Parts: sequence; C-alpha cells; structure tokens
Amino acid sequence: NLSYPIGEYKPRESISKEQKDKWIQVLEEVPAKLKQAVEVMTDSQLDTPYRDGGWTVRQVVHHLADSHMNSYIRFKLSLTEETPAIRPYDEKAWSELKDSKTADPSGSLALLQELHGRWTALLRTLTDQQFKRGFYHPDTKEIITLENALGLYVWHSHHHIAHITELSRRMGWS
Amino acid sequence: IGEYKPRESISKEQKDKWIQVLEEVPAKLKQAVEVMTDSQLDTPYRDGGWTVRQVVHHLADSHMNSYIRFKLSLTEETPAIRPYDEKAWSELKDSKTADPSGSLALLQELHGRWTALLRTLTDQQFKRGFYHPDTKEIITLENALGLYVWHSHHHIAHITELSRRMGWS
Amino acid sequence: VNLSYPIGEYKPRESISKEQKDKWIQVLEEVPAKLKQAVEVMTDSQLDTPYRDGGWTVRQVVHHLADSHMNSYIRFKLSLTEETPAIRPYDEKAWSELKDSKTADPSGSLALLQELHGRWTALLRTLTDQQFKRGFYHPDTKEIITLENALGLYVWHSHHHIAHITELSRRMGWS
Amino acid sequence: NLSYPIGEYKPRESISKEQKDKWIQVLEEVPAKLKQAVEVMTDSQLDTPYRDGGWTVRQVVHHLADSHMNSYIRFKLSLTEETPAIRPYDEKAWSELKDSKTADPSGSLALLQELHGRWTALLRTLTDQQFKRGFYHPDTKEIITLENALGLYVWHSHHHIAHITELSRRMGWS
Ligand code: NI
Ligand code: NI
Ligand code: NI
Ligand code: NI
Repeated sequence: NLSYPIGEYKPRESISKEQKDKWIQVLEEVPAKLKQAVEVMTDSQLDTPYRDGGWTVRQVVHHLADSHMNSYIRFKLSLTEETPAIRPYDEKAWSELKDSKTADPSGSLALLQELHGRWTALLRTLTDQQFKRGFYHPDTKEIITLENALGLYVWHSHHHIAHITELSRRMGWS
Repeated sequence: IGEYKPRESISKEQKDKWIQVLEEVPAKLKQAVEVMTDSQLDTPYRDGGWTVRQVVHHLADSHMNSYIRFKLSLTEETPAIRPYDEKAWSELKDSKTADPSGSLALLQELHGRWTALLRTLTDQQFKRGFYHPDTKEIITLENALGLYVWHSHHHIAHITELSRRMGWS
Repeated sequence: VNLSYPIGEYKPRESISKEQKDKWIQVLEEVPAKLKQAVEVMTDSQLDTPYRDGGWTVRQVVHHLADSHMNSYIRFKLSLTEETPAIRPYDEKAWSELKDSKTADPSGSLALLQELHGRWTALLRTLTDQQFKRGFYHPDTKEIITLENALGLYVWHSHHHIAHITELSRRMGWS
Repeated sequence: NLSYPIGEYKPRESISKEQKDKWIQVLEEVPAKLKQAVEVMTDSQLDTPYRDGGWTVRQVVHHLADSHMNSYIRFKLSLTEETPAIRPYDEKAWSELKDSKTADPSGSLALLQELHGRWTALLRTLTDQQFKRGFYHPDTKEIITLENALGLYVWHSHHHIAHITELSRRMGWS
C-alpha cells in the first residue's frame, strides 16, 4: 500500500455535528502537521520520490496547496450556485511545472496555513442546510455534498502527509 | 485610474515591473486597512457598494481564482476558465464579517507563490492564453498579469480614497 | 553522500516544539541499547572491519560515539552556565587513531554511553524552554547552535553512526 | 582540615613507573570507594553539606562525574595535540544546576565506574613519552604533564571521597 497508506475516503449520508466540528479542527491543524514532516528535509530529501515512479515530497507539498485552493473555490461555488459543475484540473501536469519541481516548500506551507485558516472560518459559518449543498464533478459525473467534501479533504490531507512520513521513516530521516 | 489596455506585445522589462508590483500588493493593502476599526471596515467605499472588508476578502478570492487560471493556461491548450459570481461570494456571511487579518496573510503568501510561478515563465509561456466564456476573449497571460496589477491598484485606491475623504488615520 | 551519510544530515530549525523535544529526549535515552544490539553479535574480525572503504572500523565508531557524546554533554553544561560560550573543538580523526580506540573492547564504551545518555537525558528533562534556547559557539566553523538543535543533532549523530554499523552488517550478510 | 582532609596535590618533576602503576590501580578502584562512601545514605544525608559553606554530598558525587569527564577529555586532547590549551569550566555554576542538586547519585556512580574503566584502559596503553606530554590552563599558564594529571586526579578522587567519609564520621552515621 505505497500509494494509499490510509486507504480511501468513504462517503456517507449521515454526518453528525460533532463529526463535522472535529473534521474542521483536524483540517485547521493539517498545515502544521505537514510542516512537521517536511521541515526536517534537505533539498535532496525533498526531491526524493515518495514511492517508485511517484511524486517527490516537494511536489506533494505544492500539490496540497494547489488541490486545496481548488477545493476552497469549489466550496464557494457550491454555496453560491445550485449544484455547480466544477472545473477539473490536470494534477499531473500541474506537478510537472518547473515551479512545482523546484520551489522551496516554505511558501506553500505558509499558504496552506493561511488557506486552511480561511477555509475553516468559512466552514464554521455554514448552516446544516448549506452543508447539504453539493457540486458535480464533470469527469466522474458524481455529486458530492459539502459535508462529504470536508471528510474527503481531511482524508486527502492525511493521505499525502502519510506518503511523506512513511518515506521519512523508511529512509531513517527524522 | 483608467481601465487596463490589452497589448499585442509586452516587453520583458514591463513584465518584470508588473511582477514586482504584484509582489508588493499585499503589503500595500495591509498598510491601507490594518489600523481600521470594525466601523471603518464595514463602511461602503461608495453608496451602493462593497465595504472595505468585502474588498479585502474579494481580492483574496479573485486572486486565488486568477492563480488557478494561470496554472490551467500553462497545462492545457487555451482552456475555458470557470467564472464565479463575485457578488454572491461577497454576500456570504464570512465575507461580511471575517477579520481582514486572515485574508491579508493569505494574499501575502498567494502573491508569493504567484510571483514565483511568474518568474519561471518563458516569453512563450506568457503568450499562452485562456478563454473567458463571458467576454468571449482569449486573454494572454502577459495581459492577465497587467489586468491583475490594475485590479489590485483599482481596489486599493478605492480604500485609500475612502480614508482620505473621511479623514481616517 | 550515501556510504558516508546513509540517513542524510541533520537540518537545524528556527523552532523546535515541546512535543519534539520530549520525543528526542526519549530517543536519546534509548540510543545506547540500539547501538549495543548491533554490535553485541559481532566477532573481533567484524569489529575491526571498516564501515566503508577508507572509513573507521566498527570498533572505532563505537569509541567515537562515546568520545563525541561526552564532549557534547560538556558543551551542554557550558552553555547552561556561561553566556554563549565558545566550546573546545577536538580532532576526532586523531582521537580515533589512538591505540586504545583501535583495540579496546566495545563493552566499556557501550556501558559508558548507556550511563552518559542517562545523565544527559536527566539534565535535559530539568531544562526550561528558555534554557533550551541558550546557545554555544564553534570557534572554527563560526556556527552558533541552540541546545534544542544540538539535541536534534545528537539524536541524528546516534542514528547516523548506528546506520554505519547496521548498513555494514547488511552489505556483508552477517548474522 | 575540613576543606582539605588529605592536603593538596604536590606535583613532582618525575614519577616512577611504580608510582604510575599504583595510581592507575587507585583510579580503577575510585568508583567503588565512592559508592561505598554513599552506599546507605538517605536523601536527607545526601543533601547535607560536607562543611558549613559547602556542597552537599549529592553535589560532590555529581561533581566527580563532571570533573572526571572533563579530565578524560583533557587527556585525549593532550595525546592528539601539541601542548593544548584546555577549556576551563565553572565548577560552582555546574554544581548549582537543578540536576546537580537533585539527581539520585546512582547514575553518576555508574557513569564514574564506566568512565574510570575507559580512562585506566587509556592509561595502560600510554608510553613513557606520552605520559610526559602535557596541557596548559590558559590562565595559570602552567603546563601539567599527564603523569602529574594522573596524580592530581587520584588526589581529587580521594579528596572528595574524604569530604564524604569525614562528614559521616563527624555526624553519627558511620
Ligand atoms: Ni492528491
Ligand atoms: Ni474586483
Ligand atoms: Ni561522528
Ligand atoms: Ni573538586
């Protein structure tokens, strides 16, 4: 399970207030946890693939920032339009841009901290009804509610963090 | 002060000036709003218009969308971008009440990554474009850079003009 | 790059958390048992095998850890009782070439490391956050390092030289 | 007297092989003698000053560990550098650290046992010429040879052990 260290996100129809509130807290804490994992690494460690054939740690960090900026936008689209079709992006192509392969993680780590700050602030304003609003992914044709999207991105965060910490543990880094 | 004028060609020198201006935008916005009380933040810059607070959150939202559009344009062949309802976004409770500090900090880091991206681009990458399905126009990335410099200055001016007229300090 | 630096190098940080410090104190306390694990099973011929071509023997690495870490413990106490003291460099290559370093049984050094790490971690657990931010100065490299980063550095140093030994056993197919 | 129960160390110009060998044996035995001096002691006994203005028995134990670690390092500097300047430390300040005032003697007694084992091992490897190598205090600018340093640390050992045994005798303890 190199590609999926903590499995995949399982959607449900029934998500409690306590569960939503906990996921919001977990989401706010993601950037610190990511920073803890990555700040110990030198450039050659950052440029080490997390698995054979896969992205480097540096790429994963920049991907989290790009993915989560897209997600935040999708939340605001969903709150302001009725089940909007969202705009997919080619995450593989984004990760192959020169910047994604060479930029220091610090800027993306700082962006993520502030982004998850604003995102969790938005989430704390939402009513139960607003959490039941959704959006449509054009490629996969599936509709996801905002409460499930919150669960999904808690998963996505920790999925990628686990790629990094697993690599770090396997290589004997800190 | 004036609407942006699209150009067929933009010099390397002008691009570099605009990247630097874009890098400085968040510090200029912070200087314009950081001493403001809630009363001042929730004052409309004009009669039927958005408050200073709504403008700050809008810049963060607008510019995040723009950064995404840049990356779509660099990875797809003349992509159609995804418009958003900017008025509806500004009417969300969070837009009307959140403290500016978070959006100011986000804008700082966002412009940091955006200008980093811009400094990696070749001249030919700056000639890549995207299609805005509302205006029907193919906009090149070098012109979009110009547009977002104007966007920044236009909104910051609205804020500083309000403070000047009201005698705030 | 890999034979010499099997787990990379230590990267200092501007800030170290209470939780990280506590973990590192625990790891440092247990380091000697891990070293002993690796060296306990080895014959004299194995002890006198270089960890890489042109490198120290396993025996020398063990005695080096004891010498290095004694030096470090002293540097911590200097740092706590003086204001950013300049510490005393030592010639690690020359220390490892002493007859004693090339021939002494590892047992004494292993036992010394166990007790030293015991006293060192006891010291560390008494320290306030402010004391952990105190630093010392290396007169040759011109570097200033804080005690919390020196802690991270010596956890690394332990793992680094243990890896020298375990990587050797693996490459050699020993048991 | 009370401060100097066995007087002070008097350096000599030369030291016989016989004296050097006797001193190496004494040094090997010091940790056991120290252990015996504090063997039964309660915490209140350990926290008794050895004389009115003085360190507690506990502080004396931890001081011996610290002093002798510093001395061992000074031997190795002397063997590997040409008459090195050594690095003084503030004995009083080290002894005032919370750890020095409170830690159980056990760990320092065990450290001393292992340290003296490595130290006497080193000493048994030395040639006569290596024993004539020295080091200087940057302040006293006195050169001390390793054979005299051996005599000095034999003295130091029994000086501080006497502080303890004399205390026990003066009090009712032993
Ligand atoms: Ni992903
Ligand atoms: Ni605008
Ligand atoms: Ni080393
Ligand atoms: Ni003394």
